[PDB]
Amino acid sequence: QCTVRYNVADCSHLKLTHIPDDLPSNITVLNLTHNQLRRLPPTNFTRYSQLAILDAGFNSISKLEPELCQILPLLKVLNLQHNELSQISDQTFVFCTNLTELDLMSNSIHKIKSNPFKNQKNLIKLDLSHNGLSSTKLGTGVQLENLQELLLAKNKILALRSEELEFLGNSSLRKLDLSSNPLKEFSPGCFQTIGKLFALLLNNAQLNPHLTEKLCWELSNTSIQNLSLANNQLLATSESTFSGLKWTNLTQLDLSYNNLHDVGNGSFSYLPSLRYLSLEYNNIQRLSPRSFYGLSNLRYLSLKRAFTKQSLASHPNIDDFSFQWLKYLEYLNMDDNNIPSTKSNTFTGLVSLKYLSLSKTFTSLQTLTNETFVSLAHSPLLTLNLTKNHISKIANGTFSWLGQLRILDLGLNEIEQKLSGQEWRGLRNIFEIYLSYNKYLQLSTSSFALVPSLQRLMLRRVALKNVDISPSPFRPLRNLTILDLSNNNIANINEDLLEGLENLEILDFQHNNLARLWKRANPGGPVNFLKGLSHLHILNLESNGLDEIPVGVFKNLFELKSINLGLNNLNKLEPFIFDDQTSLRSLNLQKNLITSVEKDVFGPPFQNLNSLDMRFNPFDCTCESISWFVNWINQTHTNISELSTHYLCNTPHHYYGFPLKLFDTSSCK
Amino acid sequence: QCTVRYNVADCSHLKLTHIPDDLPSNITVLNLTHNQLRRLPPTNFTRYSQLAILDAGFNSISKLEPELCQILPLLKVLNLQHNELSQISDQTFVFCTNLTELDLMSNSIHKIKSNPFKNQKNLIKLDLSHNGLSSTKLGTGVQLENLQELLLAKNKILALRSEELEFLGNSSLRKLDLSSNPLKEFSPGCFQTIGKLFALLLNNAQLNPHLTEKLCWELSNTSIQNLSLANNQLLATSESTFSGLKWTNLTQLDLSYNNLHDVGNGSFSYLPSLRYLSLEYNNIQRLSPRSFYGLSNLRYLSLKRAFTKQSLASHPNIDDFSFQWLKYLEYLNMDDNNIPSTKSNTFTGLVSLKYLSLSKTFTSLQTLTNETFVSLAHSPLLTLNLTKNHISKIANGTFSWLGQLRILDLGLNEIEQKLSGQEWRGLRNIFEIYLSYNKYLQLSTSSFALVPSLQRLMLRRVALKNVDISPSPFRPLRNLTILDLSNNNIANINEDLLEGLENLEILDFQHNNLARLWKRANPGGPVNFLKGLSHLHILNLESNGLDEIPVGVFKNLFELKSINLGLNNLNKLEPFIFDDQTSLRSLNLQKNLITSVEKDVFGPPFQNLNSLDMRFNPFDCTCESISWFVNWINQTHTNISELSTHYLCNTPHHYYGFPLKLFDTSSCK
RNA sequence: UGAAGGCCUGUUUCCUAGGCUACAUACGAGGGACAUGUUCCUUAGCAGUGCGACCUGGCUCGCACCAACCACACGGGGCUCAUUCUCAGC
Repeated sequence: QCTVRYNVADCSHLKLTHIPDDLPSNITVLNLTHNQLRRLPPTNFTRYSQLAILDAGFNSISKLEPELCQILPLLKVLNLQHNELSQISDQTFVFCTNLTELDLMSNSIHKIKSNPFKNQKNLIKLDLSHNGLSSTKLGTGVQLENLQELLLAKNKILALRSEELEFLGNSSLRKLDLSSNPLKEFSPGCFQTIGKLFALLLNNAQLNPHLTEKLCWELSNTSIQNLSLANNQLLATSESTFSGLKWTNLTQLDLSYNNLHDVGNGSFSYLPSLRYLSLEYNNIQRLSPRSFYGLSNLRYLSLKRAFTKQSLASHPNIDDFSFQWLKYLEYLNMDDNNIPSTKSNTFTGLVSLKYLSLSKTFTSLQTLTNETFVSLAHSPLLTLNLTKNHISKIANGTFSWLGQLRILDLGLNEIEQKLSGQEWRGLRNIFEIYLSYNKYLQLSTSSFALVPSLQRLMLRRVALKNVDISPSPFRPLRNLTILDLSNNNIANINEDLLEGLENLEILDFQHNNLARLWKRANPGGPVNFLKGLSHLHILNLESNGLDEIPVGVFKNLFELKSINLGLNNLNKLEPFIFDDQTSLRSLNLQKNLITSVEKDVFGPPFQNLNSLDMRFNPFDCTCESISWFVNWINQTHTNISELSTHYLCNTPHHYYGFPLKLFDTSSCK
Repeated sequence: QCTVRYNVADCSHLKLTHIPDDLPSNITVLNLTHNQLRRLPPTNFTRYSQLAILDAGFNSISKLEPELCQILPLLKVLNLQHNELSQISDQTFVFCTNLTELDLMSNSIHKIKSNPFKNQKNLIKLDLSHNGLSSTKLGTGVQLENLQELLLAKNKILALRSEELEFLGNSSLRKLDLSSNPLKEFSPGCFQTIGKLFALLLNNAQLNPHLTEKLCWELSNTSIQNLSLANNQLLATSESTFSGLKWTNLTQLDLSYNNLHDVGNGSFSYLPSLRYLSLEYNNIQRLSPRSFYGLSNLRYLSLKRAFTKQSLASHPNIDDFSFQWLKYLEYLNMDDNNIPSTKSNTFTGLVSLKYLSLSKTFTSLQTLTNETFVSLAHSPLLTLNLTKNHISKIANGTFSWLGQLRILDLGLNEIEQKLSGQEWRGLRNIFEIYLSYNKYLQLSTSSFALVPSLQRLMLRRVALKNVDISPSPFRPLRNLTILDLSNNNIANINEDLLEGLENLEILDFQHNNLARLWKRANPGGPVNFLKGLSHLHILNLESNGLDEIPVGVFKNLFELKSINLGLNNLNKLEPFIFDDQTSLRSLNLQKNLITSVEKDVFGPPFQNLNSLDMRFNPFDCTCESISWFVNWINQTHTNISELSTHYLCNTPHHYYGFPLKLFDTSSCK
């Protein structure tokens, strides 16, 4: 049966052979996609006279009658995607006068000859793609007043002349796609005849660096602002290539996937207003300083995988002062490249750059010296992503130049050293230091003395050592909020740790073998860890070997919202272990060994809990153990996932596997 | 209090100040070792007149009265070790006439001047060591008729002359130790004056390539049979060194720890009757063929660590035909050496050898070719130990020469290959192949086709792969009894495996992740492993991930004696799982998750059990689960280790951590 | 006096055989989101597209198991010092 919902009956994957006419008569939307339909009888739309749009696609619909839309004058969107409409006639639409969006995706309409769209005056979107068209002309008169998207994708247009374009005289083509159409020639004036042409999409149209030169002149004196040229054969460019754009104001230009091998001297000198430029996925050999000459307004450059693979000692290389022209650049991306290493004047000139990414860019950057980032002295950087570079060591003061740096990322590297606090010399105001997934990070007493402004500090899977030294290396980080120490196998710690971080909110301790610290039989008592940092919200102690939470290591943590103590080994919980957690919102105690869940322990937190999770525990179906629990279950509104399936008793001998919430407690208490 | 036992009152570590005289008067032995005693009052031994021997050592005993032994005429062994008897006089023993063993180990009896031993006529053992003696003479008359062990260890004898020896004229000295005594000269006739001198022990006496040549002549025409020269400075030997032994019948000669650097040509040419020779712990450079010339009767040679460490390209080396003279040798040991590898004619000549060891002997033996053991063609080998040689691959037919080989050992190696059955070509009648602790052993269908005579086959920790192929690679091993497959992480196996091994007795499967095979929810049912091989005695399935033993995978195994299912995850046991185990003798189910031990399951095996072990399980202290168990406990004679401590409960909420045995089942059943 | 010893008492060192711990890593199963290579299945008897699906893969990513890994806590086996209780020879 179809899913009737608030006047939008969506009938998807219903195998409907013929259009059903069911109850709802106020429906405004109807989905027919993914159904085998012969065709649409124009008369079954009398019980359905209110539909504003109808999604009728992915059905083998032979043909269409003008009745369907003219018996339904209130029509806005008619989706007719992938249906088989081999031919079309103006009659079909002579009545249709309210539609604004006409979708035709795969219909074998190959040839049209009529003036079918003299009636659509409100038609904005007009998708005519993959239909085997051999010419673009769709009429003889000046029609389609307000048409803002004209797609012609994967058709067989071979050329563009002003004769097959004239029917758009006063329209404003906000997006004219022509992707994958094997164009070979653009008749002069085949673009001057469109009213207002903003965008363009020549993807996959197999262009040559010569055709381009011509197309440019045919785009001159036009109002084009976006222009894409992805998936072409622009093996190289010269100053004469884009010469035709000089009379234009081109905002964004894309050149990804062109196997572009050479970027001639002064090839961009004629785009003094370009504000975005994507060079992704090209095999660029090198960049002379005069390469980018002209782009005095560029604001976003992407070089992701834009350089040839490393050869043969023919690795790609950029020369000094190569960016001295982009005095306005503010986002430079250079991922996935093989550039050897940085030079003293590589980034010289960028006096406005603020987001720089170099993830997986260098190959010989094993060691970061104090002279690597000298180029970025005058650049107000606010971000530096250095993931996946095989960095193996950071020399002293290497970041002294990045004064205003805020978000720094050195994760997924091979750093194996002993932090001595000097590595951060100069990071006046640093926000967060994502430093996870490294080889070895021996800590010292002053490792973080120089950066007292940290907010987030990730140390996931860095094989930490020397974390019990006193005082805590985290002592000077007073503004710290988010701290992560998972997957480190932290043998032991002193309670001195975390002293004074009154702002710590999120704390992670997954996989850290913290068993002994909380056992009652310690050298000198269980570690009253988590002391007086009231502001903690989310606490994580998953899979920590934990065996016993000693009474009152959760004191004064009133604002704590989410405890996650699952995957440990907990059987006996001493009363009042949770007493200040009166605002707890989500508890997780799965895969533990908890046999009994009494009221003196979980009472206070279960009060206003929101989502509990204690699946897979060996629950004990007796009345002096789970009675109160089963009752709470019956009378709660706390989302408890898989209550019927994964909650089950494993004792008594004759209750092994019995549904937890079925144990009748009505005969006790 | 002293431990009185069957007339042997042993008072060890009792802090006894003065000799107590308690009830037992039939005691024949009395231990006094490790007690601080001033001395032994000869009059407190009137209540104790029956002792035959008294172990009175490790006590600071000033002196001894002749009364103690003469009031006890029936005395056989008087041990007086480590006591402080600065002086002694004949009077002490003029009465003593029944003692047979007198022990004096560390007493500062530096000088003696008397005939103190004219009375001991039955004294066999006479230990006089570490006593600061400056001469060996212990009397002037021909005494000590039957004396068969005269120790003088760690004293300060400087020479041996026939004057200080004459008091043994007609005695037969079966062992004359002179260890650690810094001897400098052996006056002529210092050995011809003893009646029958068989053994000798000159350990640690700091000899030289000189002194030896002379001592030999002083030992000539004597009846010596054993001779030790360990811990000396024989830096090299020549044919003239042992020349003095030619007139003797020398059975065993030891030369260990002599830093022996060169063994000159014909150094042993004068010992045509030596039958044991230990060259252990020496720095021998090389062995010419003429090295062992003469030893035509040797029957046991030891070269354990007898070759210099590997240099500097100056590694030790053995030449061809170096053993051509030892045509009677029958046990050659060559452990802990650095010889590069075997040559075509290394072992040529040994036509009687039957035990050969080469553990940790070679350095460049990564690959064993079919021409390595060509030397052993005519040697009836019955053992070949090759552990710890870093062997990495076995070529085809490498053992074709060792026809009569029975016990072969290739363990603790780096073998990483795929057995194709050819590696055993020629092992007509092989007994066992210890092949554990290797890198990788891919198995094939014919791996053991050529050796159908195996008895024991160890494959411990070899990371086996391809063990589920059909037919079983163990199919032709019909006489197989002991099979080991532990620590291999065997993912899965087909039931075809072990088909026809009706003689298999011991089977090991520790640590092999065999969980799913026995689960009821298999592709086509649980694998009826261990099918119809009734003769299995000891079955081991420890730590195997096991989760459920399906009913009747233990059918017809009547003679199975010991099941070991510890370190698994077993909670429910379906009735009748053990039914044919009516002769089971020892069960092991520790560290499981067994909550209930009922009667229908463990009944039949618990009948005649001998030793049970089910510690660390989460037992359920309720009456419909453990009642019968607690009862059985009260009414059994089955050795149950740690019954009081490691058999506790986990349910109900009370009775938690409660000792099992103290659970009163008198109010139910 | 010094020197020498049994005797204990504690330490420390060092190993070896443990159990227990957690971590990375790996071999497996069984999962959920794919676009695929073909298989059905109908649509314009065929070709082309367009109701879902199955089999095979390249998997990403959570899960249970087991193995070896190294880390952590604690026993357990040798040795080497302590300062006492008592000798003699002087």
